[PDB]
Amino acid sequence: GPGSAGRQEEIAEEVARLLAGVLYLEPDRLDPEETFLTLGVDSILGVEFVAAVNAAYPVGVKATALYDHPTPAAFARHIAESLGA
Repeated sequence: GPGSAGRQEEIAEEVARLLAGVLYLEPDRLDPEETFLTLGVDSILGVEFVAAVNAAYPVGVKATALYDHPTPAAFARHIAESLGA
């Protein structure tokens, strides 16, 4: 709830902005609570987005995180716990 507010949300909004450009979509069409499957991700688009994430955030995260997390918000919570929010 509201007591959990912070940089976890800013990292999730930046992920939601940068992903939509790999899927050839717009961030006005994407929602951060919806899954990578309904957003139109497949394994190649996963690897391409993860290569762009590792240039914006020094986490060292692999394309297995796009299989292990269902949503851009769940994936961004991993980044935010790696940076310490």
